[PDB]
Amino acid sequence: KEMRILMVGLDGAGKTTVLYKLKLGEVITTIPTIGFNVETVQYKNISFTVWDVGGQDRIRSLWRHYYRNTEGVIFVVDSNDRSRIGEAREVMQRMLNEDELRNAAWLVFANKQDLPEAMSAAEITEKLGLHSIRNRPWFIQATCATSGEGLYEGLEWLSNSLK
Amino acid sequence: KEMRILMVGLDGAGKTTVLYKLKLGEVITTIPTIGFNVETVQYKNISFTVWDVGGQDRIRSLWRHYYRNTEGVIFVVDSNDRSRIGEAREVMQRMLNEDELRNAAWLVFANKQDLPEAMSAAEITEKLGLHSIRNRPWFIQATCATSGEGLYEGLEWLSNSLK
Amino acid sequence: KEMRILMVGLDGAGKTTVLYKLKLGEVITTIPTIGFNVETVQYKNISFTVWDVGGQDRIRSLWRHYYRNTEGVIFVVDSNDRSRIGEAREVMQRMLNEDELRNAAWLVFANKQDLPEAMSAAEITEKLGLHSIRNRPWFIQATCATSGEGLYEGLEWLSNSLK
Amino acid sequence: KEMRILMVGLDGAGKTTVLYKLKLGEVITTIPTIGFNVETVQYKNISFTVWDVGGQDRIRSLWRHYYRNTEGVIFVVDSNDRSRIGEAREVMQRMLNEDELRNAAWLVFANKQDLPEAMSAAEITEKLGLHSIRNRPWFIQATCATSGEGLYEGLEWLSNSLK
Amino acid sequence: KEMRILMVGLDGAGKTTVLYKLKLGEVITTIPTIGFNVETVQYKNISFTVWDVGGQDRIRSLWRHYYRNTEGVIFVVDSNDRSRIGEAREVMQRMLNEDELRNAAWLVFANKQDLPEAMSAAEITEKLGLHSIRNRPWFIQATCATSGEGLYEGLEWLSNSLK
Amino acid sequence: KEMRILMVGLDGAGKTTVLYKLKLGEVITTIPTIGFNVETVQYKNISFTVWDVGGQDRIRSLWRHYYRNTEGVIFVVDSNDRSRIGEAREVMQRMLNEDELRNAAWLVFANKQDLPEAMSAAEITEKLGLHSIRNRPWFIQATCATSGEGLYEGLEWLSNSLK
Amino acid sequence: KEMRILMVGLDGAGKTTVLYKLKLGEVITTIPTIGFNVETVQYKNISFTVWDVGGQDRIRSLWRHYYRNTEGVIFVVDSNDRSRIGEAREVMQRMLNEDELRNAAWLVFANKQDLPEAMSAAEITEKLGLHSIRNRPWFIQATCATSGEGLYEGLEWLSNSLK
Ligand SMILES: Nc1nc2c(ncn2[C@@H]2O[C@H](COP(=O)(O)OP(=O)(O)OP(O)(O)=S)[C@@H](O)[C@H]2O)c(=O)[nH]1
Ligand SMILES: Nc1nc2c(ncn2[C@@H]2O[C@H](COP(=O)(O)OP(=O)(O)OP(O)(O)=S)[C@@H](O)[C@H]2O)c(=O)[nH]1
Ligand SMILES: Nc1nc2c(ncn2[C@@H]2O[C@H](COP(=O)(O)OP(=O)(O)OP(O)(O)=S)[C@@H](O)[C@H]2O)c(=O)[nH]1
Ligand SMILES: Nc1nc2c(ncn2[C@@H]2O[C@H](COP(=O)(O)OP(=O)(O)OP(O)(O)=S)[C@@H](O)[C@H]2O)c(=O)[nH]1
Ligand SMILES: Nc1nc2c(ncn2[C@@H]2O[C@H](COP(=O)(O)OP(=O)(O)OP(O)(O)=S)[C@@H](O)[C@H]2O)c(=O)[nH]1
Ligand SMILES: Nc1nc2c(ncn2[C@@H]2O[C@H](COP(=O)(O)OP(=O)(O)OP(O)(O)=S)[C@@H](O)[C@H]2O)c(=O)[nH]1
Ligand SMILES: Nc1nc2c(ncn2[C@@H]2O[C@H](COP(=O)(O)OP(=O)(O)OP(O)(O)=S)[C@@H](O)[C@H]2O)c(=O)[nH]1
Ligand SMILES: [Mg+2]
Ligand SMILES: [Mg+2]
Ligand SMILES: [Mg+2]
Ligand SMILES: [Mg+2]
Ligand SMILES: [Mg+2]
Ligand SMILES: [Mg+2]
Ligand SMILES: [Mg+2]
Repeated sequence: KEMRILMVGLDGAGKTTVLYKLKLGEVITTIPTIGFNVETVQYKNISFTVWDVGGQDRIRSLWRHYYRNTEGVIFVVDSNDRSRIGEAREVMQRMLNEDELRNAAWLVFANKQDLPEAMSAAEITEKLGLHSIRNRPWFIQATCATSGEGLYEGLEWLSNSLK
Repeated sequence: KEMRILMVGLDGAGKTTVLYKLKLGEVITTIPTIGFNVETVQYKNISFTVWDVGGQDRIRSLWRHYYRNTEGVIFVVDSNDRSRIGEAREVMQRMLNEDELRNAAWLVFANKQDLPEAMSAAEITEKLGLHSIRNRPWFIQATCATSGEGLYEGLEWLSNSLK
Repeated sequence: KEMRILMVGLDGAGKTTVLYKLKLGEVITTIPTIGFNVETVQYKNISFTVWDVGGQDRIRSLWRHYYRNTEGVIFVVDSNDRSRIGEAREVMQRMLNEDELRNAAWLVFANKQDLPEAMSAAEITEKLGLHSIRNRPWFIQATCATSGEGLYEGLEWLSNSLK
Repeated sequence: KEMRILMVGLDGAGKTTVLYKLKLGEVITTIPTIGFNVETVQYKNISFTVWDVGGQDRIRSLWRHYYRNTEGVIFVVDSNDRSRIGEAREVMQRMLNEDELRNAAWLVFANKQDLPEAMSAAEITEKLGLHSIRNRPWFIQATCATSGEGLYEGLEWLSNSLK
Repeated sequence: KEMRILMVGLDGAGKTTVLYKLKLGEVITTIPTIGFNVETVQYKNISFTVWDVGGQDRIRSLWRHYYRNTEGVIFVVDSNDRSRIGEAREVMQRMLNEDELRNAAWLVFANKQDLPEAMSAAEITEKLGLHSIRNRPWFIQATCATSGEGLYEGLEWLSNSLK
Repeated sequence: KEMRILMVGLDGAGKTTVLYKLKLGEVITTIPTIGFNVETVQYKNISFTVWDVGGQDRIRSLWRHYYRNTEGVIFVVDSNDRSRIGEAREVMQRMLNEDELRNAAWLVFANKQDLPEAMSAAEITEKLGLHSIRNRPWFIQATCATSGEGLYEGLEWLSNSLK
Repeated sequence: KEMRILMVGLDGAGKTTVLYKLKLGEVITTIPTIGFNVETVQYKNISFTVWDVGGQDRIRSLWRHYYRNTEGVIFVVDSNDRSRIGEAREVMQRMLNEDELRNAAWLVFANKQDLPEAMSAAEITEKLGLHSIRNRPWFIQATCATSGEGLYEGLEWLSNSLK
């Protein structure tokens, strides 16, 4: 009936694009997210309330204001960006150790799969150290926010962890 | 209705893998256990509370904090490691002489039986000097935490020593 | 109205098979009994609560936990196994000297009579030294748990020692 | 209701094996007894408290600490060891002259009768000079601690000298 | 639930950087620590209260004000600085002899491992004389405060010595 | 319930190593013992309080401060050091004639048996003139403090002389 | 718990430097000691109260005011000063004959060992006639107050003569 979500990731990942592809159905032009966007999207008789936030180094320290009462998390990672996959691992291993996100479900959108140099979801699952997760449910999906592929299959998995 | 367990052993044995094969049912990737893990698993209307600890030489001296109120012990030994079977014997003969574990039940998981060079449970029973045990109930089971074999047959024996 | 029973014996005897031939009516496939099974069976307006236990050498030392409040005992002996009839005699003469089983009724299921090499109930009565019993009522019945023969004639005798 | 016993003898006799055949029912592996073992065993509504001690030449001088308040003594002699039957005679004639064991009952376990070269209980009764005993009740029984033969027939005789 | 920590070391080690890498997650620019910094960081449902202090020769004499009620100590040593490893040994052997830190747990951050000329944790364990510690638990971890490596594995070990 | 011990010997013997192998279970690096170390170790429901002291010629004259109220003595002798076995004999024959140690139990740890040139416990028993002891109980055990062999068999013998 | 000490010696030896290396941990600049300095230093749960005095020829006659109630003495000798080793011998042989220092423990700090021309502790032990001491415990340690070497090993020996 209701669910709260927090979309996060590094800069350039695709968070805003994913959100406004789910909410509107169209690919909008984007500006860097200094503040935050919040939007409700309905699916399977469930109303997800997604909070997209900034990924710039200066806003990554303000994500803590949103950890509270968060039932799911969506970590978006740019697959073409193979040089920052270590920074994302640091961020995610730091945010998995926070106690406010202790029960949160973990979903990972490996975005930008339409690009030729994109890296597979298994290569990302290995590079991010996702099998090391033990206190938490987790899942990884390959997406293309510009085409909508894999986006409605993530909200479908998040439904498993309802209530 | 309840029971407390302490899983111990040398490094590389299989303690964490056993615990999260009982708790989750899947084989997780692992990191060395510097601290401790604690997990409750239900079976036969009994809720075992297992404490997995480190086996590095530096943490083997911190096991004493957990001996108290411990009703069962699970000593995991790597069978393929035939060069450290003497060190495990030292550790176990030292920990059998402690007075806090005076009534504790003893179970021995001879793990890594899937490997070709693995050593039989009787060869381990002879090398560990288990028949020398007289103040304590004891039992040895051959396992394969990656496949789950022999794991639910140890919790089954630990039930004999309930209450 | 009620009665408590303890089924015991060596390994391979037929305890589990007897129990789940009385309770279900079918011959189940079996695994070695590491722990214990407990089942209530009704007959002649009496509800027998049978506790089947392991016979492996390592579990024969845990039978003492069950001697208390036990009103009848059922010693199952494999008749085809003519090489272990001395070990069973040792076990039974040891367990007849325990003071918790001081008033318990003794029944002996000489099982596996369907086999050609099976030994008669009188040969077993002589080999087990059953006439030497003087502080206790006793009885010996020839059975075939696979066919149910002689099983309902043992519960019938146990009724004699009700209340 | 209660009784105190002191099991003694030379090294290699079978004291520890006898004790943990009476207490557990199984034949344990053994280490030389440097200190002492103490165990309570129930039989015929009597709780014997047996103290098994070392037989090495260096511990034979520490037996005096246990003579006090001792109501029965069990001298175990290896029958196969026909070369040390004189040393045992010396030890026993010395310990029969002590005034703390003035009323103690004497029992003699001629152990290791399963061996082919074993010597009869009458040959031992002659070699040990047991008929020379006049201030004391005495008895000699032929045993086999590995099989339990003759062990429960000694505790049965010790009951004669209760209270 | 709570724990008090004292981070100390020589000048240039990395104490402030470690503290504000644990607390904020970012590498801050630094000024010499004339006074003291104090910050609470949460991890594993535990709230560590860390006190970072100066290492200049003039402030090393004011550390005594903080020894009291200190449950853990974190000695940070610059590995690249191979010319001052003797001065750190002097400081640490002096501060191990103080009676206010009598029960304190010892952790050693061998920092600046990202530098090519860095010295291994075992070379430091030998140069600092850490095996000579006998009245105290101790542990040594290799770190890189600029990248966060090895920092959350020290707070994990400090949890072993809780309460 | 309690017992007081004094570990003594020449320099290089293994006293400190033995003590902190019993207390911690690990082989620590060592410095010459100028003062004294004191540690309590529990075993068999007994709490031995061991006082390890220096063996340098200058501290051998300060052992007298500890003779009082000493219930056991542990003389450690280096077996590889076959050139100082006469000096140890002098020291031990001098300290056996003191009246404060009149009732003390004597134990001798012939240490460093892992070395190839080590001398047997009987050769040491002959060289030290241990059979000449008549006013005192005594015992000699062969050890290897680095491996723990023979160490828990000495505390086991010291229990014989309790209270 | 408490102990009183008197540090003495010739001029230029290192008394003040030793005292304020023990008390503060730093090497202070110094002025000739016309009067006296007094400082308490804690170590091994003992609070030594050290009195450093002048060594000028005019103050060497005022040391008598401090001999009373003195439990230990620390004679500091400059090793580089090989021309005044006879004057120190005179002073020490005079102060050993005083009856107020009749039970005092003797410690000798052979300081300034960092200098190349320094003389060994055995050469000093021979030149000072220390083996001639018979009514007193004594000890000699080689130091370097500028580096702290050998200073905490003297207070460690002084603990032997506590109470
Ligand atoms: N070619 C391609 N571009 C994508 C894809 N997904 C997202 N993008 C594009 O990549 C750019 C970055 O996406 P954007 O949503 O603006 O970043 P962000 O996640 O919000 O992070 P920021 O707000 O801090 S800059 C955008 O131009 C967006 O259109 C994809 O699947 N393929
Ligand atoms: N091939 C094989 N590997 C096994 C088996 N059981 C456990 N392991 C593997 O052996 C490795 C060590 O197991 P692990 O559980 O991490 O050690 P530990 O007992 O926790 O000890 P540590 O935490 O101090 S490193 C792991 O890679 C694990 O997957 C087995 O039965 N077969
Ligand atoms: N041919 C034949 N097999 C029998 C008979 N009674 C029991 N068994 C068989 O003998 C085997 C052993 O019986 P089982 O009940 O499993 O042993 P147990 O008494 O439980 O002892 P355990 O659990 O310690 S292995 C089984 O395969 C069982 O089916 C019989 O009358 N005839
Ligand atoms: N073959 C055979 N061995 C026996 C018998 N009784 C005891 N033993 C064996 O003889 C050996 C010595 O028995 P043990 O109990 O250990 O000596 P002890 O009486 O305790 O004396 P010790 O402790 O000073 S070494 C053991 O290996 C034991 O198993 C027997 O009846 N037959
Ligand atoms: N290259 C590199 N620099 C590091 C590392 N860890 C810390 N530092 C850097 O070394 C410098 C000293 O660290 P800093 O934290 O300021 O010293 P301090 O421990 O606080 O001691 P002080 O305050 O008395 S000056 C800083 O410029 C810091 O950024 C590292 O792992 N690699
Ligand atoms: N190879 C070997 N070394 C041993 C053994 N037992 C003790 N040692 C080693 O011999 C050395 C001396 O032992 P140590 O305990 O320091 O002397 P001590 O008895 O305390 O006497 P001291 O303090 O006056 S120097 C140490 O390096 C120790 O590790 C052994 O069994 N084998
Ligand atoms: N190079 C070197 N100098 C030392 C050492 N120990 C002490 N000193 C130095 O020698 C000088 C004399 O030491 P000091 O403590 O002032 O003399 P004193 O013992 O107090 O005697 P006084 O007060 O009557 S002048 C000082 O400059 C001191 O720093 C050492 O180990 N090496
Ligand atoms: Mg955005
Ligand atoms: Mg682990
Ligand atoms: Mg069964
Ligand atoms: Mg024995
Ligand atoms: Mg700083
Ligand atoms: Mg020592
Ligand atoms: Mg001065």
